[PDB]
Amino acid sequence: MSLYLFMLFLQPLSLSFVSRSFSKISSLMMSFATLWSAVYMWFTSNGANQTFYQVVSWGSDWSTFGVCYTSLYISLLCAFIFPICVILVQGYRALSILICIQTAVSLSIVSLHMLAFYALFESSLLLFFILIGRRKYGSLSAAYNISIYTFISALGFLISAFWLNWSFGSVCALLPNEEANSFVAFGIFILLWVKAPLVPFHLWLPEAHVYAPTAGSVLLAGVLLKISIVGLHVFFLPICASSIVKAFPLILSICLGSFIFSSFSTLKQIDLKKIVAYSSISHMAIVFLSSATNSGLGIQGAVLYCIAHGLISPGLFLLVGILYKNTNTKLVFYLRGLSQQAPVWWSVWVFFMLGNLAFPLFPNFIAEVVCLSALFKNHELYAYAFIFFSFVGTVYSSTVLGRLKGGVSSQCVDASRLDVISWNPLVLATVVTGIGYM
Amino acid sequence: AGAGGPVKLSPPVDKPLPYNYDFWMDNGIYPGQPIYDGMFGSMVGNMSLEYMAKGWLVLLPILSAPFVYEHCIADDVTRNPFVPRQYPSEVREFLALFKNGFVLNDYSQPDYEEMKRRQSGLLTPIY
Amino acid sequence: ADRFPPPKMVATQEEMDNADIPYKYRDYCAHLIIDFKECRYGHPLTWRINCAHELHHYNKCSYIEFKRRVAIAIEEKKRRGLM
Amino acid sequence: VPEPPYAKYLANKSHYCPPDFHYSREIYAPYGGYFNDPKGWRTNTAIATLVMLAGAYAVFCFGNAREERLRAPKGWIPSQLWNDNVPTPVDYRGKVL
Amino acid sequence: MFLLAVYFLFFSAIANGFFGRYLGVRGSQLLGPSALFLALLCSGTIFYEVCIQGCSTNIKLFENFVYSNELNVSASFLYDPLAATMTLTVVWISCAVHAYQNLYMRGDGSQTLFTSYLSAFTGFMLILVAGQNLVMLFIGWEGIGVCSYLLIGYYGSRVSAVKSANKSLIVNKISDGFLLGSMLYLWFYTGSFSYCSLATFQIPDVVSILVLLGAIGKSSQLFFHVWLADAMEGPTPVSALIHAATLVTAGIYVLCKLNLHSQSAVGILGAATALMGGLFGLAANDLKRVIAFSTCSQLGYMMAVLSTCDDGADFAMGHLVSHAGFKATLFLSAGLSIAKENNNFLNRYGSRQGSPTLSFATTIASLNLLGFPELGGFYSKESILNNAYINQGVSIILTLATFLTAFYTSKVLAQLYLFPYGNGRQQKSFDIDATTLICFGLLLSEMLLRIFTGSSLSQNMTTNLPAHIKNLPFWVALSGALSGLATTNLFSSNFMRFFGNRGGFDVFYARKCSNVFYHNAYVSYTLLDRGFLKLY
Amino acid sequence: TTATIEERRAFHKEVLDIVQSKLANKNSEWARPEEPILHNLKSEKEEPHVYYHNNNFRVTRQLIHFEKTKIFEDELDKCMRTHGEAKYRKCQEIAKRFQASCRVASNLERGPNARKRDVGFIYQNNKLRELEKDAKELGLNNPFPPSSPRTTIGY
Ligand SMILES: CCCCCCCCCCCCCCCCCC(=O)OC[C@H](COP(=O)([O-])OCC(O)COP(=O)([O-])OC[C@@H](COC(=O)CCCCCCCCCCCCCCCCC)OC(=O)CCCCCCCCCCCCCCCCC)OC(=O)CCCCCCCCCCCCCCCCC
Ligand SMILES: CCCCCCCCCCCCCCCCCC(=O)O[C@@H](COC(=O)CCCCCCCCCCCCCCC)COP(=O)(O)OCC[N+](C)(C)C
Ligand SMILES: CCCCCCCCCCCCCCCCCC(=O)O[C@@H](COC(=O)CCCCCCCCCCCCCCC)COP(=O)(O)OCC[N+](C)(C)C
Ligand SMILES: CCCCCCCCCCCCCCCCCCCC(=O)O[C@H](COC(=O)CCCCCCCCCCCCCC)COP(=O)(O)OCCN
Ligand SMILES: CCCCCCCCCCCCCCCCCCCC(=O)O[C@H](COC(=O)CCCCCCCCCCCCCC)COP(=O)(O)OCCN
Ligand SMILES: CCCCCCCCCCCCCCCCCCCC(=O)O[C@H](COC(=O)CCCCCCCCCCCCCC)COP(=O)(O)OCCN
Repeated sequence: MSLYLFMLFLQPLSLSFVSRSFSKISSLMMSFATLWSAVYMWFTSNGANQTFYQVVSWGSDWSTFGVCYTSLYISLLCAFIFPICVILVQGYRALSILICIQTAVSLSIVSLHMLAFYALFESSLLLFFILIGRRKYGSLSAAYNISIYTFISALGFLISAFWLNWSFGSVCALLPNEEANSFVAFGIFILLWVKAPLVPFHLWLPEAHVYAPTAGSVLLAGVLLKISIVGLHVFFLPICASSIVKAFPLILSICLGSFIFSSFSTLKQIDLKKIVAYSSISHMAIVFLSSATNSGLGIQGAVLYCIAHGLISPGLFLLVGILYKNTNTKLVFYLRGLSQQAPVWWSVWVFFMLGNLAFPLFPNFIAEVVCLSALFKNHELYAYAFIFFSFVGTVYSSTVLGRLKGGVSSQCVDASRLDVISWNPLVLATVVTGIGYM
Repeated sequence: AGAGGPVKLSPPVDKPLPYNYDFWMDNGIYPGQPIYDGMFGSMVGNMSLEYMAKGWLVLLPILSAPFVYEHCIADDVTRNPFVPRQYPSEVREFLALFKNGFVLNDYSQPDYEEMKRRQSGLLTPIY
Repeated sequence: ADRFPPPKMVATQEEMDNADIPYKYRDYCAHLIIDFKECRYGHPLTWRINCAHELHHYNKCSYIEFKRRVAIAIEEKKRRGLM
Repeated sequence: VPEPPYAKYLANKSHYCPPDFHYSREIYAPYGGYFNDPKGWRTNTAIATLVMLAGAYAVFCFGNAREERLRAPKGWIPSQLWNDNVPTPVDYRGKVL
Repeated sequence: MFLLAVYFLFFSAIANGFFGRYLGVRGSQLLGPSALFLALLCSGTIFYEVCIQGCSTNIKLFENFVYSNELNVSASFLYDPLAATMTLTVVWISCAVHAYQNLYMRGDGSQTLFTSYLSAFTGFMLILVAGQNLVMLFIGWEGIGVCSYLLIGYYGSRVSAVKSANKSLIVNKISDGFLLGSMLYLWFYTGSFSYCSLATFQIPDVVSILVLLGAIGKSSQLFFHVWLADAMEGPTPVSALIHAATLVTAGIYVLCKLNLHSQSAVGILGAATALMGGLFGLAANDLKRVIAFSTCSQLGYMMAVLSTCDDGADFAMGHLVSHAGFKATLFLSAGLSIAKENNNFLNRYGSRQGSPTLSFATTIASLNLLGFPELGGFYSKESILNNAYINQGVSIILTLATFLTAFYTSKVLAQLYLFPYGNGRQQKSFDIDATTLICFGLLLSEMLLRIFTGSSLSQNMTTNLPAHIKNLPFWVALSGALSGLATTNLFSSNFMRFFGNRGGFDVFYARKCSNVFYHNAYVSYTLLDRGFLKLY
Repeated sequence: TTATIEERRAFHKEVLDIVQSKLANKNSEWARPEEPILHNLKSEKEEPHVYYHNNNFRVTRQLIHFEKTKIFEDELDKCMRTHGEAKYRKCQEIAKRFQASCRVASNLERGPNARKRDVGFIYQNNKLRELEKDAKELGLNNPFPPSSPRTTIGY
């Protein structure tokens, strides 16, 4: 734990002292060192400590950090996926912004103080405004959307944290507190409602992903959406369980509506990135509902599905980025003959799309099975609703694949050595998780 | 020759596109097709949905006539000239348990009423 | 049903289990189905020619049971007054 | 059009390729090209067959260790020659063999 | 020994589809058939050990495949009599199809990838059949679904093939969704996914409906048969595998493995699918389409027989195994005819000098379909028709389907051979190698062995029926065959047109269901997220 | 049942003593307790030490239950595979025990919103028995099936 936190603080620090020409090499080595430190944290985490594997405090309640099941999986996912983002990004400015965003996100996951959690997650607010609104390839609209949505949700969460700190006297997760207040529950909930895109607060995500760089999109879908599940498991369910049980019919309505409307909206998309973004929104609904059931099957299923998404969505966003670099287009209508012209890109694309559809040899299948079982534990109709509407994902994915698969094309647009190197870890991880090493 | 056959290339778009042009599938070969055949444009055989419905209206009664008699008009006693297969008591009691079994229609049995109520079981789990 | 009483069951539970006879086939003809089954499996491809005595005997017993079932049906129908 | 310099490195059209059919020879696919027939195929196939037999041996070992027969076969089964966990056959009547 | 077959097929898939650059076209023409021959030897051993000698075996590969809280499933294979019989049939047909593909696919650029997909397809079918738990069956069900998507759409530059693959994928998604719901119901109230503990004497109707809805997808029954006819876009070897064994049979296999079906529904749905499929096949003018509609009709017969009696499951599986051989033969022969004539239309076929083996194999497969006495198809079909007499409704419809089946089958045989030559005066030829002759030898061997060995234990057991009622299927078949040879008109042009349009199920889906789907998508996106909730 | 503040503070002091006794000797199995800390608190959250210890005990118990269920399933599968066609009569007991284990594991910590897992349809069968008894005694006509002897392989 201490090694992981130290490496996390060293990665932004290293950039200040690098030669400005060695920046990319140093950043890659630091990312790998952070991954190795995360593996060490996993090694030093004994299952015998059932509640929290490790807790460290550095002199205050704010500096209380600790790892649990959700935290451990998300932290390992962030450390696994960061090297890919690093190699995909060029320039000191871009590296600095990305490394600061990563440090803030990775510190947020392990934080056990609500106020510290807020301080670390929302520090990366201007950096995303600047990243999504970059000079030539960025959109100011998307930056404004994401920034305003984040500020409003996090401010509500902050108000709830202030009330809990005033009333109980502490806001640390390790101190058992329960609250029946509905205003405070709503304040904590609104952050989760926005961060994990749920209809009608999902509009910020697609704009940000489309106008973000591939490293940014990969980080966003891979781990930024997951930060909601850490807040739910660590900062919402322990204190506001009563309000989740009181509002379960409403929670279920909003989650199922998000899943349905997002699936239908994905059908009208002509941009590959927008298709992947709306697929993520649809997938987040099952995770949110499963965790809200407050059952063992649901919490485990939600975390597992989150890992599966955090392994499948970065792959699709990476392949889309590679294709866009080769062709300078994201319109499905312009891209044809990709099967014949890019047999190697096509194979990986088909594999990842099969993963997104929750086929058996993919992590998504196991995760979905567990989440559906949790819903069936609640009610049979709850499970049936989700299972039936899954066909809509098939229709859009099939239509996209069919449009891309065949036609006439005069351009050989296949992946280079660098592109295969970038996806190989993701492919291997997907396969390993698919075979049951979740 | 299966491979290398000539094909006609679809002309490049030269006019403003309709908003719902995503309903058309064009790979670059000349004969493009709707996303679902028959949704619009030429219909196979020049047969509308109304024609198909009128056909099904003519056909449905003739097809349903055999099934309606036995299922509704006929009764267990009159459906067949024999009783269901007779089994020893130990075998019969176990076989009667199966809701989808064939021994539940034995009117001769003194447990007919219970077996008939078992066959018409619960629509959904009570718990 | 009472007028036409069931025949005696030659096959015991132990024999039917030992011959792996499903429950559905335990219908007063199980001994003959055991004979036929053992012969059919003993001759995998030549059973149609070789194993004909056992099939004949089973079919005869089945015929007698079918006649009993029809008799029971007629008796029940007469009791209810339909015929 | 004057073929590019790299075209010397690329392979020719195979015997099975129809003469009219034109394909780009630069494209790489893991499953192979349009008509394949590479030189050295006979050796590659022999290596493949050897890897197949070795994997079959490993699979056979694994299966034999994990094949659990809990009910006696009606008659002699081929598995007895190679696997020692087969219960002694009992016939339909019940007699042990 | 039991694992070996699956290993051989998956190896042949990985080798041809990942190492085809090294192996070559010839290397796939060796490794494919060699692996399939080895798998046939293993499947034969399995069949002898399990079916003939009653020795079921369970092989647990690993435990805790899914281990979340109470929910626990393991990757285990139980070879029961149903599994052994299906394994044998599947591997025999796949070995024949692999031998067939050596010459048929020589004119196709990716012969290595085709062989790889065929072997992976066979492997997933063996996983589905041999699974010991519902999760393993789902793994096989999805694997065959994906392999069908990758094989029907093999010709990507044809919009019809890609649409046919999308259609298959969507229909199979709806079906596997109903299956997943049923498996969740069964796990929740029985505690396990294993078929041994899955047994429930009384099941709520919901589970029965969900199981049936799941099964009707792969086994194309009414309302879910749209994809089968379209699946003709794919190459002929794919059609033989899907129709004869891999896809259509899975639904029946699921229904027979877990007897949760309801008698009232299965009988009506089956008899309806039999009649409709026969009527659709009457109108059809493509050789490959007629054999698909024939497959639909036969599936209707198998589904219908489950309702009639307790032995219906045995009768259905017996028909399934008998049907796979002759139907595979019909598809392979149709493909060879198409290849030799460069034509897909029945009008342009005619008498022409050919190979004796192919013409005989076509005649014998057609006779098995027709119901010619003392043939494997005859015994498996009479077992169904004779036992269906008790259900008056099912019997009448099934006899009418027998008539229509005979009529189209006889018409097709007359058109392909007896009729004078109908194609143009142009040079066309397809020379058959010894590999094709071996493939037809294998199919004929299966057909012959089926007569000697039989399909069900209760096949020749007496059905206590009057002689006139027992021999009626034969008279109806003969009458249909005679009417088909005369090429007489049976229906008015209005009905012939209706049957050519396949009942207009797809026209209904396009005009109403697809329009509603895209209007829901328009309201969800254009009107709302990008309309009401989008800033100027 | 009322808890006075004096009693609450007394229990708090006792809990602190229990913590001090646990702290005196190192234990690698501290978070896998074999016995719960008994209490009469209205809310377990009041005493944090009791809450965490009891939660760890509950997790330990649930893990044990899950493994027991897996063992029961293994004996049921072996029994089913050994008997053959006599499985229905001979494996009724093992199946009954396995289903009981499944219910105990699932029901103990189902959650606030989860329904009881009716493995074996015992609750449905009981409800149908009560409905039948009431209809028969009151002279009503029952629109539901009568209770079944066996509804599953075991229960
Ligand atoms: C003892 C033994 C020695 C061992 C060493 C140990 C010592 C420990 C620490 C010592 C390390 C040196 C500290 C660095 C100081 C200068 C850093 C800097 O200027 O940044 C850019 C600078 C790059 O310089 P440059 O490329 O040459 O061009 C800059 C030009 O001057 C102007 O260029 P421009 O005009 O084009 O501007 C473009 C701008 C685009 O415009 C923007 O985006 C503006 C956005 C506003 C701020 C960003 C808001 C979000 C920032 C979040 C904080 C990041 C960490 C996240 C972790 C969460 C923490 C809660 O983009 C950027 O500038 C970079 C984007 C990301 C960097 C933002 C992070 C810097 C925050 C504040 C810097 C400190 C200044 C203090 C001033 C002191 C006296 C003046 O340095 C970097 O390499 C990246 C930043 C490194 C961050 C570490 C600094 C700590 C801040 C974290 C706060 C935690 C509290 C502090 C405690 C720290 C430990 C005790
Ligand atoms: C660009 C790629 C080119 C190279 C291609 C690579 C080819 C890959 C070959 C495919 C692998 C197929 C093997 C599947 C089995 C997975 C192996 C495995 O997981 O090892 C098991 C051991 O089990 C085995 O070895 C299985 C035997 C493999 C071979 C046996 C027959 C081969 C036929 C394939 C059919 C497998 C069906 C399984 C479906 C789930 C680990 O044992 P445990 O200690 O119990 O692990 C815990 C379980 N869990 C993973 C869930 C955490
Ligand atoms: C279960 C135990 C063992 C598991 C083995 C599974 C069998 C082999 C699995 C190999 C990897 C699985 C997925 C491979 C990547 C997916 C892409 C693919 O399969 O095909 C690629 C390309 O194929 C490859 O290069 C790799 C394939 C090698 C082996 C594939 C065997 C079939 C795949 C099995 C299905 C996966 C199961 C997933 C769900 C159960 C695209 O092909 P097409 O879209 O048809 O276009 C090709 C061009 N043409 C138009 C001419 C057809
Ligand atoms: C007691 C009080 C009684 C109630 C009184 C309420 C009175 C008003 C309350 C509204 C407070 C919401 C604050 C957001 C205002 C909407 C955004 C401003 C619109 C806008 O044009 O912003 C542009 C881009 O913003 C964007 O692109 C953002 C798009 C819209 C943001 C969506 C808002 C976040 C989600 C809303 C609610 C979520 C949960 C609520 C609990 C930038 O404009 P410019 O820089 O060019 O300036 C040039 C001047 N025109
Ligand atoms: C119309 C559908 C509702 C949309 C929400 C759908 C799903 C949201 C569920 C979130 C789960 C936990 C949140 C707890 C309650 C929030 C909404 C529950 C529904 C609700 O409004 O109930 C009200 C009580 O809640 C309250 O009194 C508080 C309402 C929320 C306050 C709104 C903004 C608060 C922001 C405060 C920021 C932080 C403050 C911290 C000090 C009135 O119901 P009732 O019981 O009176 O029944 C009388 C009817 N006959
Ligand atoms: C053996 C088992 C049964 C298998 C299939 C049985 C199907 C029987 C259902 C058809 C019989 C009743 C039809 C309703 C009566 C309508 C009579 C005339 C129809 C009519 O005037 O309008 C049509 C409405 O479509 C319609 O008629 C659609 C109504 C159909 C109800 C949904 C049932 C599923 C149908 C699936 C196959 C049926 C294919 C043909 C219906 C065409 O409307 P339009 O497009 O011209 O309007 C213009 C666009 N503004």
